[PDB]
Amino acid sequence: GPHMTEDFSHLPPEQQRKRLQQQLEERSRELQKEVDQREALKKMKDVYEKTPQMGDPASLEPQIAETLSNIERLKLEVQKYEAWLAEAESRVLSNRGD
Repeated sequence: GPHMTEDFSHLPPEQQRKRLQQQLEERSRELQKEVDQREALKKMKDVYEKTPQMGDPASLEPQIAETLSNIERLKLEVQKYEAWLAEAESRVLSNRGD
């Protein structure tokens, strides 16, 4: 689509669960992006500890706690969503008509 909406309420219960999903694939993506380096950080230090000519470890301190404090606010979101799917779909399931 050209433009995107704001609230996903007006959206149906079928497409509503289609929002979190995607948004989830991201909330997790940006997570695996920080995790891939999360541990690489420690390595990004030694690299400087011996070859700081390519960077400084003092510049990996505000980044580490960031990747450790982010991974939290990240995964957390990657949870609510993965749990929202049910908290949302529940609406569909609820609505039945055997």
